[PDB]
Amino acid sequence: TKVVLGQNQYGKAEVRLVKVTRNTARHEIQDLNVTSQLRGDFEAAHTAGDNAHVVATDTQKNTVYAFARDGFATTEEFLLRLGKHFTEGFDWVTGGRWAAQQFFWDRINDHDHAFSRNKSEVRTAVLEISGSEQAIVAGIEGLTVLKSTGSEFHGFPRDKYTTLQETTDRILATDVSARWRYNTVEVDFDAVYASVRGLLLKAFAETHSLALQQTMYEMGRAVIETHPEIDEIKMSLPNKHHFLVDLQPFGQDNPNEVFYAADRPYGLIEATIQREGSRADHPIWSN
Amino acid sequence: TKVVLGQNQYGKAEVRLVKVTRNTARHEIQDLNVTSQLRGDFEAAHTAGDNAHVVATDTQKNTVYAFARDGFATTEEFLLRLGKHFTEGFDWVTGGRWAAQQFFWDRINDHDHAFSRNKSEVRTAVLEISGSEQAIVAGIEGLTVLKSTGSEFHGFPRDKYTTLQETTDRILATDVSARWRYNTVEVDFDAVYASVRGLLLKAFAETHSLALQQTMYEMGRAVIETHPEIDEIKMSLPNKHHFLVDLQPFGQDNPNEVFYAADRPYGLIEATIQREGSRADHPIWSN
Amino acid sequence: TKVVLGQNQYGKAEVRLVKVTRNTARHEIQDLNVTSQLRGDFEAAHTAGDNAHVVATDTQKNTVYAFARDGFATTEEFLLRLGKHFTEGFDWVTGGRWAAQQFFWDRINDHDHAFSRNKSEVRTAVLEISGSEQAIVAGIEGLTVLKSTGSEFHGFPRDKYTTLQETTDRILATDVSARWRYNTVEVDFDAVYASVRGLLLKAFAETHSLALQQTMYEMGRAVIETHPEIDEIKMSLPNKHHFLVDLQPFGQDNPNEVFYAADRPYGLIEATIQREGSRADHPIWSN
Amino acid sequence: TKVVLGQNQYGKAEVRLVKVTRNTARHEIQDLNVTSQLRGDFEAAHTAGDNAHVVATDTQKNTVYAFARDGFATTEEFLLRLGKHFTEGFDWVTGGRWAAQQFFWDRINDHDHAFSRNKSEVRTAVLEISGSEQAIVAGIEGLTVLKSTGSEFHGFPRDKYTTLQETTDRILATDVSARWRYNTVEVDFDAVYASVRGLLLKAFAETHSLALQQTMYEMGRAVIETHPEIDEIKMSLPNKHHFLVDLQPFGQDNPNEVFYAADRPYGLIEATIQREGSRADHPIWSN
Repeated sequence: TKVVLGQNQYGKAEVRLVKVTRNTARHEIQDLNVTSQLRGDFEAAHTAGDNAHVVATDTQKNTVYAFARDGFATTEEFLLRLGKHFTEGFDWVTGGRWAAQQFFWDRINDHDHAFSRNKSEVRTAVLEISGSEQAIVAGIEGLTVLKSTGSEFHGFPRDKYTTLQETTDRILATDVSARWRYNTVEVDFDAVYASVRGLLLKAFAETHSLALQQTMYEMGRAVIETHPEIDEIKMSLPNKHHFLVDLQPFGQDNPNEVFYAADRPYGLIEATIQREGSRADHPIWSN
Repeated sequence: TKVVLGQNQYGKAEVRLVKVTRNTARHEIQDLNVTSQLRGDFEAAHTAGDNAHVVATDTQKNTVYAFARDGFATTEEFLLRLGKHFTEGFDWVTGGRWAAQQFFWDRINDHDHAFSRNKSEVRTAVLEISGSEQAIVAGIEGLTVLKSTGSEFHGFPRDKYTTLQETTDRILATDVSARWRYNTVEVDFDAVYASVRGLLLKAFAETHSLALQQTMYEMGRAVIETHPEIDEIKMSLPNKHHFLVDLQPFGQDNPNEVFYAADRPYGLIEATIQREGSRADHPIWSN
Repeated sequence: TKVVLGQNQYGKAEVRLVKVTRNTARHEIQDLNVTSQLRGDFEAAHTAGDNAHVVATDTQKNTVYAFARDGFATTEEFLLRLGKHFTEGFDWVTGGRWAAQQFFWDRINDHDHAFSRNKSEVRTAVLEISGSEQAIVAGIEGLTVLKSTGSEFHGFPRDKYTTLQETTDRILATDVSARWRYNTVEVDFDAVYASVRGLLLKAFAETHSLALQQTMYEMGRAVIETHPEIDEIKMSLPNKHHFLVDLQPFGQDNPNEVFYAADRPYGLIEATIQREGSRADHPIWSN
Repeated sequence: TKVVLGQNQYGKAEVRLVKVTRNTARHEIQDLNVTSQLRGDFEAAHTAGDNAHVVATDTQKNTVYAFARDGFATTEEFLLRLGKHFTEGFDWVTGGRWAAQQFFWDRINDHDHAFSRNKSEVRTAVLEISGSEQAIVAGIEGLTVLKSTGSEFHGFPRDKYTTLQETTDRILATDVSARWRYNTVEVDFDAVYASVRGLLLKAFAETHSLALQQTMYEMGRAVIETHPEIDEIKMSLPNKHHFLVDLQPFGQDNPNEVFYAADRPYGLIEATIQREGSRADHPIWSN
C-alpha cells in the first residue's frame, strides 16, 4: 500500500583515467578506474522525476578529469578532493561514496617514458562521506599466492557426509583479497599500502598452516599489530583446490608432485580481524 | 594492541549442480550454482588451527549433492533445507548464508529430454540464518532492457563542469539487477519471481522516463504494491549510454537512429524501495 | 639476414552500433559489433612509417556510422557495402575482412519501443574480399544445448592410460559454435540463418548419439543437404562434462539424476562437413 | 550432392596442470593449461558412431598427468613427448595439435616453497605433428605496454569521412600478442622465449613510432634478425586509445597529461614478418 524511498545513491561508474606526469623527461603514470556516487536529498528525482538536485553523472565524470589535471599525490588524496567538492559544492548532497582501482605499471628497462603493466595485483581505495564524517578503506586484490608444502588439514569432524581424508601435506593456494579501514585520514597511503602488502605476503608464506582460517588470522594480526592507523582488516580467501592426481592406475605413484587445479567449486574463507575495542559495524562496509 | 577475531564465515562456493527429474519420460532440469557458508564459534580454528568445529567445505559440498537427490520444489526450499541442516546439526554452528544462482533451460521444440539454455536472465536466492532468525532475498540479474524513445533528461543543475545537453528524446538502456526481501517463508517462490519479473519489465517499458531514478522508483513501487510478502526491493541500474552519432560533419542528419553503445563509463543509479515502516537495515544486506 | 613483410591487415575492431528504425511508431532494433580491416599495399607504412596509404582506423569507424544512417536489410548486406566502399575507394586497397556479431532483442510484451536482450545466442557474419572475388561466412555461437539422455559412449579402445567406463546413458551438453560458407552472395541471409539454426538444434536433439562426433556429423549433414547455397559448415563442439555424482558414500543411489557440471577440462570435438566437390581450403578460414 | 567429412580433430582441452619439483627443499613450480587434439582416420566415428578409433578424450587427459610425473624441462618438450606418444602409439592417428599456456610464478621473499603469480604475461606453445614433421609455434600474450610520448601519426589521407587530426605527440598503448614459428625443434626454448620477449619490448620502447604498423615491423625484424631458428613471427596489436581529454570547456589546458582510456572500439594492427624465402602459409597457422 504505502511505499517509501529508502537508501539511494547515483553517479558515474568506472571512469578510466590515466594521468601522465611529465614536467621532466622522467615520466610517471597513474592509472585509475574511478567511480563516483552521491547521497542526499534526491526524493523528488525518484517520485516525480524532478532533476533539480540531480548533478548529471556526465558532470561527475567531467569533474574527475578536470581535477586530475592538477595531479594528485595518491589515489586516496584524489578521492578526498572529489568527495569534498561534491558534498560542499551542493547543499542537497550530504555525502557519497567514491572508489577507485589503481593499476600498476613498470618501466621497460628503466626507460623514461615506456612502460608495461604489472597485472599481478590491483590496489583499491574507497572513501565514504556522511555529513561531517568520512572514512577511508584501502585494499588489494587479484594477488594469487601458493605454498607447495607447509600446509595441513586434519582433526575436522566427520559426519555421514564427510569423505575428505586428513592430510599433513597439501598445496595451499588462494587469491589475496583484503580491505582495511583507517581510523584517520592523516596517513602515508602509499607507504602503508606497500607495508600491508608485504605483511600479508609474509604471514601467508611463513605461517605453518593448520587451516586457511589460521593463515588468514595470522595475516590480519600482522597488519593490526604493525599499523596503529588501521582499526580493522577484512579478508576473503578462496581455497583454490589443487588435487593430487591418482596415478596408481598407470602403475605410478604421486609424491605430492602432480596436481589438477580445479576452477570450481572452491572453499571460501572470510573474516574480519580487528583492534580490540574498535567498531564492528561501520557503514562503509555496506556499499 | 589487542587483536580480536570479528565477524567470519566459511564454506564451499559455486557448487555447480544439475538435477534431472526423470521418473517420467518428460524430463525436467534444475541447474544451480550453490554456495554454502557457516557462521558460529570458530574462534579456535582461527587462533590455533584447531579444526574440531570446522565442518569441511568438502563436506558442505557433499551435502549439497546428497540433498539434491531427494529433489526440491524450488531453489529457496533447497537452500532452506541446507540451512536448517547445518545450524541444527552442529551446536557450534549458529547460522550462515546459503546462496544460489538458477539458470534457465527451454525445451528444444518441446522435446522430452533436449533443452537449450535461456541466458537472458539469471535468478538468484540467498538465505541467511542468525540464531532463530531466518531471512530470504530473491533476485534477478543480467536482464538487459532498452527503450528506443520515451525517455527524457533535462532540468538538472549546470556548473562549470557541465557540458551535457538537455534532451526530451533519448535511448534508455540498463541491465536489470534487482533483489527483494521476503517477510515470510510461506511464499509461492516460483510464482512470485515470475510476477516480480513481469512487474519490473512492465514498469520499465510503460513509464515515460524523466530520469532513470524515476523509472526505478516506479519499478520498485509496483512490486511492493503487488506483493504483501515483500518488505523491500533494492535495484542497481546502470545507464548504458547510447550516444547519438554526429553525422553533420558529413552533411547528414541523425534523427535518433544511429548510436554508439559505449562500454565505460556508465551511470549507476541505485535505490531501495520499501514498504512503509518496514525494517530499515536488515543484516542480510551486509553479507 | 633479409626480412620481408608478409600477410598483413589493419582497421577498427569492435565498433558497437545500434541502428533504430523509427519511421513508424513501430520501432525496430539492429545491434551490431563491427570490425573492419583492410588489405593491400601497406609496405611503406610498415617499413618507413609513411602513412599515405593508411586510411585511419578512426575513418573506418566513421564510415561504419555514416553508412548505418541509410539503414540495411541484413548484417551481411551492411558488410557488403563496407567492403565495396573500401576496396573501390582506394587503389592500394585490394581487399579486406569485415566482420560483425549481431545481438538479438525481443519486444517487452510486444511494446512498440521497449525491448529486452535475447542473450541465448549470437549471430556472426564475415565478409572477405580478395581482388575481384568475395566470400561470406555466417555463423552462430553461444548457443548452449543439453540432452539429459539418449547419448552413449562405448566401444573406444583401451590402453594403460584408459580409465573411462563405457556408458549407454549420459548427459550430452555442448555450446553450438558453427560457421558456414556461402557459395554465392545471392542469399536470403536472415531466412537461411533461421533455418540453419533450426536444423542444428533438430539434429542435436533428435540424433541418438553414440558419440559427439556422430552428432556433429548429423548436424552438418542436415545443413548441407537442405541449403544449396552452402558449400561447407565448420563446427567446434565442447563436450561439457556433467559427472554423475557418487552418492553411495552417503547411502544413496543416483539413477542418473544428480550431476556435477565441471568447467574444465572439457572434450573438444571439431570438424568440417562439406558438399562433395567443393573447395577444401578457402582462404576465408585463415582469417 | 553427397556430404563429405573434411578436416577434423578432437581431444581434451584446457587440462590444468601444476607440477611441483621437490627433490630438494627448494621447490620449483610449473603451471600449465594443456590442450590435446588428435588427427587421423576418424571417418567411422563421425558417420557411424563407431568408436574403435576414438582414443577417449578422458584418456588423453590421463596421459597428460601421467607424463607430468616424469617431469619436463620446458613446456615445448612436454608437448613434444605427448605428440609423439599419440601419433606413434596408434596407427590411425597420423598427427594432431597440442598446445599449452604457461603461467609464471615468483617466490615470495625468495622463499623455498611459497610463491605468487606473475600475471603480467602468459607464455604459449603450440605443436602440430603431420607425419614425421614437427612444427612448433611459441608466443606471448597479455603483455600490455605503453609509451607516454615518442609516438606520432600524421600524413594519412583525409577522405570524405576522415575527422582524425594529425599529431606529433600521442600515447601508444597496446597488448603484445606475438607468435613465432621455429624451423627446427632443437631450440633452447626458455632462452629464446626470454630473448624474444626482450627484443619485442626493446623495439616497442625505443622505436620513435610514426605508426603502430612501423613499431610492429621493427619489433618483428629484431626477432628474425636475432634468431636463425625462427622463420616468421606474427603479431596482433590493438591500438588501445588513450584520448587526450578536452578540458578547455573548463578553462584549462591539457599538455598531454589527462587521458580517457577507452575500451572499444580499438585499432587492430596485424602483420607477419618472415625470413625471406621461408614457407608462406604453414598449416599450423590454420589451427
